[PDB]
Parts: sequence; structure tokens; C-alpha cells
Amino acid sequence: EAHSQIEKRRRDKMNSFIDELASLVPTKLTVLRMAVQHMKTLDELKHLILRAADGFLFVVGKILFVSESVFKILNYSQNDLIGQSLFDYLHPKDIAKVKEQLSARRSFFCRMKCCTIHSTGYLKSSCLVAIGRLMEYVSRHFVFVDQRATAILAYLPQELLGTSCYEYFHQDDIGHLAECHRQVLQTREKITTNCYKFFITLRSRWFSFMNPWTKEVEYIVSTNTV
Amino acid sequence: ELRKEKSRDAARCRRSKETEVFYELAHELPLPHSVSSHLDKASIMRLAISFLRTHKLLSSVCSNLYLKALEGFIAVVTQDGDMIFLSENISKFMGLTQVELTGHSIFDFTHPCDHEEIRENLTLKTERDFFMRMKKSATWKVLHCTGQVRSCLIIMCEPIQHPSHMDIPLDSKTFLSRHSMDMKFTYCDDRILELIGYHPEELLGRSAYEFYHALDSENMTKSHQNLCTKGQVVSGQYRMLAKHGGYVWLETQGTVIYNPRNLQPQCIMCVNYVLSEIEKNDVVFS
DNA sequence: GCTGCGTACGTGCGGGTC
DNA sequence: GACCCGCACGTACGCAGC
Repeated sequence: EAHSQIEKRRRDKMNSFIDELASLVPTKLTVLRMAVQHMKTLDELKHLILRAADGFLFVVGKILFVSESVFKILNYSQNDLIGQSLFDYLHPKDIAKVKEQLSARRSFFCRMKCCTIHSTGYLKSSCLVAIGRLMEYVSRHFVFVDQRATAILAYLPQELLGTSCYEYFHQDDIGHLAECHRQVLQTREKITTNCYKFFITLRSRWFSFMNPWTKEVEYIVSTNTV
Repeated sequence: ELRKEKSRDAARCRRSKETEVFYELAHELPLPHSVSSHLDKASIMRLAISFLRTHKLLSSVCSNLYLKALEGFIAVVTQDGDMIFLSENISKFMGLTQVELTGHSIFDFTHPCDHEEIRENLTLKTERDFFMRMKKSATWKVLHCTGQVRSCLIIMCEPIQHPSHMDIPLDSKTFLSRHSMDMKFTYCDDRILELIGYHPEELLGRSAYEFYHALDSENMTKSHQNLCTKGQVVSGQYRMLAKHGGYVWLETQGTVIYNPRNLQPQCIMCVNYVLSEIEKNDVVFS
């Protein structure tokens, strides 16, 4: 009794598709007649797949063939690599790599020379075919030692790691920093700043980070600035 | 007594003429003869409109072995949730052909309440990357997406295999490891000493969220919760320190198992790509 | 003031797939 | 030994004029 609904909906789709074609043509059996007429005047893939994942085609063995503009991503001409060995074009670590990787599918990286190239392909004749494709510091607890901080606050990492923040901090404004510490403890997301020092004003930004499974916050990660 | 006869005769002729015009418009199609002329009426309209669009908006931005020697397929969509063109290799990485999937809604093949992100991606704002899961007794499947947006979007699709059966020659700089649910080490392969040089006696319940550096942690947190919500993940760029300090670059593509007796996500494991050699040899950070 | 083209809606009849 | 769907067969009407 109640198939009227499904047939009404399919009729609605039918009339919508038979009625909206007028946009896609530059102009209702008349419409279908002119459309089947319009169909009569009916390497397209490059125009998207060159734009789709970058990269360019090269073939391995010497090397035999590449695309037209390979210098876009590798910076080499077209005749300076044909008749020229790929081994005398690469870094030695990748040389041993590709020697091991010479001889169904191939998921592999490269460290090629003018550049870390993820490339996939398959064998053909022996020979190969494969597409290619291309005043602050940071530490946290301080479990971690940054790079430029030891030139900033004049302290070697033989005196800092594995201790609490306020163990060595001068407690002349430990109170407002304490208030900030309480608020940033459970704030998550973005936490702004207020003043702090060492003698050397450091203006901390802290980001509450948390394992998305165990549901209990463990670590933070600062991006301390001046 | 005289109205019905005229009405029925005229109606019969009009019915016949309409169906015949339909079929002839169907005939000239990109599809071959055999598998196009014996289809349902609903697909003819959408297939023809899809061909018209994929031959129209192809010249909007326009001016032999690219499909093969390529892992996956090329898809393309618009903001209304409807793919237009699909590559011919689609019949080997998700199970279906082009003709049934060439104008239907992506919303009817994706996972519901997993599409607000897609509906946000498809709308306007040039470089968009994301993740997406997609397909009878249909089992769900995982997928990775890249590409550039026109308003349309041309996408690349590279699914992840399952390391239970690995059809690829893993290289000498591709060591294996296993992890626990909360990103905590459990096991390392014996390929590590030549590459970065640890000992397994330390590779234990120590939390894995210690070796990441600077913004690597704040991005791999999103990658980890992506593996938590989805099934898989592919991480972008990150490092993992060595026995004497400094960063060495690694990349991963994770996975999640299920249980014949249960329904939870039981075990996770990674695959590692050694990318650069040991760097910043002397200086230490932990 | 009343008759043929274009239109909308209800009903059955018959082909796969489990 | 059948259930759900697609295609076909029926009519009760908006419109233009002699």
C-alpha cells in the first residue's frame, strides 16, 4: 500500500534531473532531442594529475627517459642525465639503498641530489618505471634542553635537567606565577602570559597536552619567549 | 464514451517516443556497447550529466602510462557531495566499478557522523590535506587523501595495506616496532643498532611521548587522536632522538587490530622509515 | 460559451536473489 | 516457495482558442 512514497521520491529525482540539464548546455522531449544532438559534437589526464600530487616521471634501469620539465623538482636539464648514470647523480647512502632496491610494487623514499623523494613504481622490460613525488627557546617538564637557551641565560645543561621549575627560581614573584600555574594546569587550548623573570624576563606560553586515550593529563610543552 | 479512446491512443504513442529518445541519447557514451545499452533508466541521466561535467570543467583549468605505475586512483568531487570522474583502477582497491559510482552522493558511501569535516573541506576558504574513511555486507575501509581545490577538488587516494601480509620488499632501513594503547613502547626489532643504536632493556614502559621535539609533539598528538578515532594514520614529519642526543628523522603509518571475541581496539603497531642519518651527535637534551 | 495538447497520480505486472 | 523494485497501463485536469 505504501510504495507511493518511494515512487513519489524517485519521480521527484527523475523530474529534477530531466529539468536541470538546461544549465549544463549553453541554450521536454525537445530538450532531450537537442541534448542527444549536443552529445554528437563530443591526454586529458595530465591537466589534473600534474596538478594533483606534483612530481614527474623518470625511468630507471642507466636512466632512459624522464618528463619534459624535471628541473622543476630536481633542477636538472633533459640531456645532462640521458647518457649519464643515475649513480653518478646520487648521494652514496642512497647509492647503496638503490643498489639493494634495484630488483611487485615499490614503496620507497630517496635522498636524491640537486629532495627527499617518495616514489612508487614497478618493473618493466631488467628495467624500471616509477613516478616520483616530493630570543626564544623550546623546552618542557625541565625534562628537556633547548638549543639557544644556554647562550640566553648562561647555564650549561650539566646543571638544569631533571629538576623542578621553582627549585632554582628566585621567589620574588612566585605568587602571581603560582596563580598562573593553577589556571594553566587545567585550561587546555591557548594560555596567554603575564610577567616573570630569572634578572632575565621570560614570558611563558604553556599548552596543556594530554594522551587522548588514558584521559589524564601528564605533560606540558612550553614556547617560552622574552 | 469517446474521450477515453483518443486519450489512450495519444498517450501510448507519446510513451513509446519518450523511451526511444532516452535510449538513443544513452547509446553514444564513453562506455563500451555491451555494458551500457542494458542499464537502468535512472543511471543513464546521471551518467550523461557526469560525462558532460567532466568534459566541461576540465577545460575550465586546462591551458600514456600515468594511471599505471601509480598506487590508487584519481577521484574528484564538488561541494554538493557528488563525485564526477573516477579512475579505471577503482575496481582493484575498493571493489566497485565506475558506472555505479559516477554521480552518486559520497554521503551515501562514507560513514555517517563522520562527514562534517568533509563538508567543511569541500567548501571554499588552495592546499588541502585530510583523512577520510569509505567503503551489501559492506565492511568499512580506510583511505588517505591529498590534492588541490579549484568549485571542485581533485584528490589522490593511497590506501594503507595491513602488515599481517606485506607484499613489499621492506628495506634495511625499515625497522619494526610495537606499541601500547597509550603510546608506550613494548618491543623493538633487532634492526636498530646499526641505524640509531639502543638496547631493548630500556625500550619498555617508558612513555613514547618524550622523544618528540618542539612542535612535533603538538602535531603528533593530533595524529594519535586521529588513529584513536579512525583506524589508521600517516604522520607527516617528526624526529626521535638517539642514545647520544640529537634528532633522527622517522615516518610512520600505523594500524589498529580488532578481536574475534571482542569489539574494542586491542593492539596498535607502527612501521618505521629511517630517513636521515644521526644528526647533532654530541649535544644531548634529556 | 465548450474541444486536443501537455501533466499529474494511482495501480498492477512482472524480473532477480536469497 | 517467495519479497522488493522498475517499468508500464490506466485515468482526472491547466491551457487556447471558433
